Amino acid sequence: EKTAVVIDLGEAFTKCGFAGETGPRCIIPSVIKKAGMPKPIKVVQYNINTEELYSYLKEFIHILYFRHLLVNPRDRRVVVIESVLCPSHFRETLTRVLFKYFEVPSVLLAPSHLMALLTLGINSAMVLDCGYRESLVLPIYEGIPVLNCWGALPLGGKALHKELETQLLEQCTVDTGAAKEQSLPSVMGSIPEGVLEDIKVRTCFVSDLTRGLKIQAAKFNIDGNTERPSPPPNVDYPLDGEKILHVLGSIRDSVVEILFEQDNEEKSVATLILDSLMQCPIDTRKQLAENLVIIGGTSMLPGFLHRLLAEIRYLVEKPKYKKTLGTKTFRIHTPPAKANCVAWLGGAIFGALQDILGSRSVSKEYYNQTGRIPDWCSL
Amino acid sequence: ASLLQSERVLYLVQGEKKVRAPLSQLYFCRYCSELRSLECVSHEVDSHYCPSCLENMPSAEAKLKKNRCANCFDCPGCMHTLSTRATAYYLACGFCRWTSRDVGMADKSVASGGWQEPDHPHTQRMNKLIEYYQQLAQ
Amino acid sequence: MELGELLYNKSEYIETASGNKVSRQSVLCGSQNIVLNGKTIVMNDCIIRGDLANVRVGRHCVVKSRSVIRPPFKKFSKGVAFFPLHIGDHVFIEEDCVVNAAQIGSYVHVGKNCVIGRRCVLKDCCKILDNTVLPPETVVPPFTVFSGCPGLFSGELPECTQELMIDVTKSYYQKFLPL
Amino acid sequence: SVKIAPGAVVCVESEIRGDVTIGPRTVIHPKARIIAEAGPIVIGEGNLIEEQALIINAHPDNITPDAEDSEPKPMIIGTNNVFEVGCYSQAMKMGDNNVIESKAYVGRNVILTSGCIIGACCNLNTFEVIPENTVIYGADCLRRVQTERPQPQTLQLDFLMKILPNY
Ligand SMILES: Nc1ncnc2c1ncn2[C@@H]1O[C@H](COP(=O)(O)OP(=O)(O)O)[C@@H](O)[C@H]1O
Ligand SMILES: [Zn+2]
Ligand SMILES: [Zn+2]
Repeated sequence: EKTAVVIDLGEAFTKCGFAGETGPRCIIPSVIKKAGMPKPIKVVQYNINTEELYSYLKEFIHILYFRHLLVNPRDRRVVVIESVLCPSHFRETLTRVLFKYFEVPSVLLAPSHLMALLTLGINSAMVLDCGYRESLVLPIYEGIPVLNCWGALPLGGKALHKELETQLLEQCTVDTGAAKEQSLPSVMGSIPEGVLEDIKVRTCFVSDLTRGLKIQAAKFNIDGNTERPSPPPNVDYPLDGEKILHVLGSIRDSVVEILFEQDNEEKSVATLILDSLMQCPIDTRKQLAENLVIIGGTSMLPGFLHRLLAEIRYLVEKPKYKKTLGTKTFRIHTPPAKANCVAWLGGAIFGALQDILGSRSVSKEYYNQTGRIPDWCSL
Repeated sequence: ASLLQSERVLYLVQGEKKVRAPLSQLYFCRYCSELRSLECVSHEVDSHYCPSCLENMPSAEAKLKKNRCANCFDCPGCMHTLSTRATAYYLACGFCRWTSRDVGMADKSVASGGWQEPDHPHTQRMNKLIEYYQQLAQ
Repeated sequence: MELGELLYNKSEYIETASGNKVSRQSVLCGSQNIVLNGKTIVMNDCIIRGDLANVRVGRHCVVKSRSVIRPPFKKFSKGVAFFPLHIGDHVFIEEDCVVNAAQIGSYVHVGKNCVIGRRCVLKDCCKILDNTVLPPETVVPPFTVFSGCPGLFSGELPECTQELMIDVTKSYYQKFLPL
Repeated sequence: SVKIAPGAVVCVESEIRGDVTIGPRTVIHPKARIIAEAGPIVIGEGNLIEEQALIINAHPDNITPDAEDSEPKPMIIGTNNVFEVGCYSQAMKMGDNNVIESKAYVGRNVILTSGCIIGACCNLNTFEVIPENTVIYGADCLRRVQTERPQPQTLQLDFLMKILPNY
């Protein structure tokens, strides 16, 4: 047998490499540069025609299997990591591309949350997945994902990128280099997603709960006269060479707060753990609480894990969660690989198990016969 | 190919999937009678090579070395093939003036043999988990 | 334009000798060391300096206007000297292009206003796109396209370059006639 | 109006205009475009110029304000300075030990220091003094990086003394 390849198709970035390795070999933006198109189209797009999606995935998988990885597709197996409740037609297409065009031996559709649990070694743990599109949580108890007690909110990368763009356009101060030393607002109508992502990573950080709670009430201005903490210094960011955008200190520590803002509904990234944990079985409560896992690149943002764990323990004392989750000890697990590449590492650890892989995985001979991929929906 | 606009007049392929492609890109199949596209045809892997120091490596050596050249290096700041400069050797880029001295990597007495990448921090924990799951899978 | 190469009428003033046509406008300071064996074209306002050179060009070589081919200086501890470059067979240097390259391979299409760096080797059957910077001491493999300010692998060329490029350079030469 | 200096291997075939002031050990390559429109072109020793290099002192043509009384704006250039292929330059004051790359458009009022390099095919029209020993790379973005040590180019210049004769 040969070392099975692991792929993990995401909206922002795709993880690729081989099984039984310390981390992924290639990690790249999930896009393709088609002739005529100035900006490259995104390879994973939900709610489009199958033929157009088929062509994009055919183009992308080709780049992964030749330019990034150097190996024959037909020779060795595949371990496709994809999140639970991934759209039906997308997963059906992705398999149909691998089985028909590339003619792979067998694909294994592992849920990202159960794979993240294997990397630690613990059999039972709560898993939060703060991705690009949606920040999803799914309790895993001793190998069994509990779909009953699922939770998701659109407070990921996309929702954060959009919030940054909005704030920058309000307090817009750019030095074009054409008598634009004076503050010039909205010279460009929209900012490209590639720039916004680079600003987010380098400039913006996650504030402490004490400082963050003041920032929330400050921008609200709820019958108070200038009750904001002192912001960090303003950082100057180059746009397309000559144009120098002066990023305000307030924007850096306020953009993140949309994730941890209550917004009346009581629906934050913090609340989603406690909302799910309260809905879980009464016996499983204390085991899941003690074993928390925080995967996804959105949680890589500096000082996110401290704010989350703090915001949890504050929301615990709130009267809604005070009865059930009152006297619970919330402890976070530190996975071996980085927060972005926890999902991938599980699939590699699973891919190294050649004996179990072949049995669980769906063979091409079965797919060609039936034409029915197994899912958590009815058969 | 590009100077003359070959991407204008296109030839059609017969089969399941119909595609409009330039004749320059397409291939004729002699075994039968039907020209087929770069898309339609199946791709294989023959040989691996480094784009800087053109050295044909075997398939077995690539798997051990993780599809990389030992001698050649690419700069991290910008994506370009580095060059060894002496004073006793330091690695420097031509496009950007990023040096190996900047990050604080010590100069090596031997040219190529001395340079190395540090071992992965969670490599020991990795093998222990594989062997546990391997026994459990068995 | 749609596969077919278009007409270009040259003026009376041009040095036509043994097939090799060289525009009188284009200075080539150092005529001794530079050598043009084949039926080469050098368009107006182009430079081929003899700064300790040995500039050998192809059978059907083409260099469009405002474009420079200068040899690079090798920073050697023994002796600092200008390395003699060798332009390959059927080479097409595009308009306003800068070339400080040592050993340019045969059957290559160098793009418009693209700066090739010092001591840069180009292997046969490659293509550099327009508005691109190849840094000093870089190599580009066959059937490749290098682009961007970094100057890195963009993709692969069509399989039939060796056969196709012959038609291009020979057609341009044949189509390029006096008015 | 020419102040030719001995030791400097300025080639006669290169084009020169206006009230020039030539340096001690400068080496000008052929088809190097130097003009002294308003004020003089002051050249430091070892300031070699290679291929196309548009060095003009035409601030009266650029703006034409009819201000600053006389406004000579004398073009001061430093020592050991490499002007590469196709690089446009117009700097009233320019420091020593700086190497602009090929096809580099330098601004109308940009002051260069030591150990500083402009990116190849990169244009900078905006007026802004360059920090001490920092390099710019790429046209799409500037992406400024501070160098460890300044780079000298003396050996190159010294060898041209031997070549230029009989050319
Ligand atoms: N190392 C990092 N540091 C900070 N932010 C990151 C990092 N890596 C990714 N991100 C951000 O977090 C997001 C993570 O998305 P990712 O988990 O890769 O995608 P998906 O959820 O589709 O699998 C990216 O879109 C990016 O904005
Ligand atoms: Zn190599
Ligand atoms: Zn670099």
